[PDB]
Amino acid sequence: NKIFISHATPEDDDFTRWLSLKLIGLGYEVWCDILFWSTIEKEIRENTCKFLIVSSTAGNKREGVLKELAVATKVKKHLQDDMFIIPLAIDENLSYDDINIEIVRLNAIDFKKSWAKGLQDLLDAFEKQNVPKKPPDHSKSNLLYQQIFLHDKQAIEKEETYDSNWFPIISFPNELRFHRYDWRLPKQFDVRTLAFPAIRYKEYLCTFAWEYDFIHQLPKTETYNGQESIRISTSDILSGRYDTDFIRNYECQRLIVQLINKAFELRMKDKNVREYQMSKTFAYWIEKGKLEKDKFEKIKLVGKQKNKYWHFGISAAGKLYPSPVLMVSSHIIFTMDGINLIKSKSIQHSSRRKQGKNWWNDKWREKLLAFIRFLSDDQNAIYLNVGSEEKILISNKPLKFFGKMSYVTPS
Amino acid sequence: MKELIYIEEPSILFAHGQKCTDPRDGLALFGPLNQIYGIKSGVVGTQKGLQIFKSYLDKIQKPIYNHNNITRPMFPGFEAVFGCKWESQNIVFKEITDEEIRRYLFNASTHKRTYDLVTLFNDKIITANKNDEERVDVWFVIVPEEIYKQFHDQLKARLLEHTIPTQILRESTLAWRDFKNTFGAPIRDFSKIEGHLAWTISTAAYYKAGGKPWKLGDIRPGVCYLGLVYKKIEKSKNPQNACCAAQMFLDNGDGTVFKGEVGPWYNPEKGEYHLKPKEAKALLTQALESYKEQNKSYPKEVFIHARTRFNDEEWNAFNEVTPKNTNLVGVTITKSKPLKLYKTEGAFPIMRGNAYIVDEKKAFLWTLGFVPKLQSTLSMEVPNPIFIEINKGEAEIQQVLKDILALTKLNYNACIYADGEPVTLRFANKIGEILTASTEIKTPPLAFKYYI
RNA sequence: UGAGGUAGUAGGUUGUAUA
DNA sequence: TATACAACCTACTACCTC
Ligand SMILES: [Mg+2]
Repeated sequence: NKIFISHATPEDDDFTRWLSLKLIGLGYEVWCDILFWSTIEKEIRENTCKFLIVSSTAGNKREGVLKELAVATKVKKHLQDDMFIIPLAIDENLSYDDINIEIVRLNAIDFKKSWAKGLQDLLDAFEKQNVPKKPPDHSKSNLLYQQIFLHDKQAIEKEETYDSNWFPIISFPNELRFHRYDWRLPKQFDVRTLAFPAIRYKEYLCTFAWEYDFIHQLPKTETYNGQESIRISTSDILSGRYDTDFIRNYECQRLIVQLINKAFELRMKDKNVREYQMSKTFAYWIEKGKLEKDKFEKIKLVGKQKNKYWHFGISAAGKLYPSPVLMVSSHIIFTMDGINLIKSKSIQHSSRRKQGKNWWNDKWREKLLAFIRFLSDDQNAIYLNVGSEEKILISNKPLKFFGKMSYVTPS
Repeated sequence: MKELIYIEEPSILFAHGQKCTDPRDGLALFGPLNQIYGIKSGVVGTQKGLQIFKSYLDKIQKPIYNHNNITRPMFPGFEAVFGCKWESQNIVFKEITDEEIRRYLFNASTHKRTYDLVTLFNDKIITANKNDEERVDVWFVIVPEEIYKQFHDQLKARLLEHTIPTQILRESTLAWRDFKNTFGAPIRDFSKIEGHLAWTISTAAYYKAGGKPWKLGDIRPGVCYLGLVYKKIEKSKNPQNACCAAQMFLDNGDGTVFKGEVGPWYNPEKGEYHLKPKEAKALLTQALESYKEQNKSYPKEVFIHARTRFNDEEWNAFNEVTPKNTNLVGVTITKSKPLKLYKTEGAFPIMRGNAYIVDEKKAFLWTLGFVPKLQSTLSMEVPNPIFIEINKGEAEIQQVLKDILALTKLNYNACIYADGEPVTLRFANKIGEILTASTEIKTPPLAFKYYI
């Protein structure tokens, strides 16, 4: 009550899977080498009902199909049935006059033009010759597809740890100050271009400091410290009810993140990195002369793209809702000589998209981590001198994630 | 260390009541759900366009193989897959002479050249539609190489005026080997992906001809799904902001309904990506009546999602028009918030389906990533996650995330594994793009065949 | 426009606090 | 009506295709 299909192993495979699953769907027990040597010879003799042979240029000379054909011919000469072998023509470069012996005298089915017509005529032939069947069970042709072809392609209960780019802030300055500094700061002076992070926010009581000593820029040194207001950076966050009529607790955090994003920008001006301008942010990259062999800790941060040189650059931005973090984003900045930037803005897009195609998870991870570690002064932190005595500290090690479902990596 | 939960991938229902995950793999084994007897085609292009189209339509009648049949499954052939007959002999042809094209594209203008070409093609199509006996289901506009170098949206809107399905096919797509250019290499070689092009074209043609490729099965009965997208019609006089919607509710039993909810409701302001009370009331009433006409009952929950926040001025109107015990939930789906998760060991990215729950109202869904079945990445470099927030209403975050994956699994325009955002938003954006270029269309059709 | 994705370049609105 | 700043919103172009 079986059906035997013979085919080449490396070629003429997809047709065999399609045909086998289609015939299983309608209720025809098929015995193919894909689904699962003496067993083959026993199934051709004592079990099979119709022996189908696939004809192709790749086939027609393979040893295994020829041996199976010979056994099938011997069984046919005993079973007294002239329709035991039904060739299927699934090629278009092999003539009908080049078919090997023992099958050359049998009319084929010509799956060449279209597979649906071949399947329809095959089913009509089976119905005409009274091949046994069971009611269509379309579930089984899905079950075997999942079991055999999708065995190794699933989700395993495997544990991995994921890195991130959210570098957290270990410690904050203790006090946020609200200095008055009336008539000692001209109404025309920009609060920017000043050595320390400051902004004129809130109804006077301006020049948000985090530290004193804006001297040699605004020489008045005639301030009564009593009028200055001081808040706690612990209640300014965590909704510690720092919300007052002076400033509510929502504006205060939006006010601190500004100081963080200014402190980063003014700290990077003191390192060995230069700057690049983007649409809405700044990017920092290392020159060619710095760093030995262009590699910091065995990770390369500058190389060559034909006549150009490529540099790795990062940006940053504060955030305070989940935890105080510093979101770092990666960039590639292209130059010409290695120290002189390219003033195109039209070829740098076409070079970024060219270079980023060979870079995957590993390269991005190592270059980002190496660039972050290059800036750090302390072993486990990087120093933002917001003040002459206080500072903001960001961790060298980004936040880590972990999961419980995963996959087996390809070889 | 923070733990990421996993959302099991949804399953789509093919013919015979069987489930699968990859449409390319489920259509071959089982096939589409409905029976359309055949697709009678129609071509509007040059005679060489007709030759190219007939050559391609004869080529796709037999199996086509990709380079990698695990990442990109092979194509059995149109009749083997869909059980239909889309032949290269029952083809209605309406010719466009090269003289007309040269006359209409020689110098003219830009907005005049595009308008003239659209008038020519639409005149041919509409004339063939109204005064002729032969029936054409899908019209295939074979666009020469010199025409595509704005036209597509105009064509689709001015045909939307008469509700005629259409499909634009440039000659470079179907004859990529001939258009060599460069120094001897094709501008876009399809040699390794020739089994994906056939899949996508065939599924688009089948859907646009009244066919139903697949359907969703794992979604909550009763609840609706509206997706609002705002487009800037401000390019013309009287700057405004048009809003478009799309509904995905389930039939009274064993069915899926996926249409549009249009009639775009404008906003006179400049940066106000929001809606007025009356327009919000009209939109909700129209959607609710659309659901009730089919299911003969009112919904149990309305699931509104968009790319923007919902203010308290529209939600009050929404609650004012909602009857009985129909709850409402507002969800906002941002796309490019900067959080990238790497893998500590390996050169392959994070698996798709991982969700990082920040708060009970926020989460980080991962739609792009590494698919074990395809053994490849759905994106390039390190994938970016979408951000899901339950803005207004009360609901569980995990149910919302499951629904987002379910919506992601419903792209009919292309035959792929999945997308990176719910398909309702994308189709609403397509509808808005089509309607912006039009000129005051009243009561547009609600079917995606005319737009997509 | 067979499709999907990744980036860059431009703008705009709100919310304070100033003019 | 205008300078500076965080937080969101859109709309184009241009290059890759695993
Ligand atoms: Mg389309």
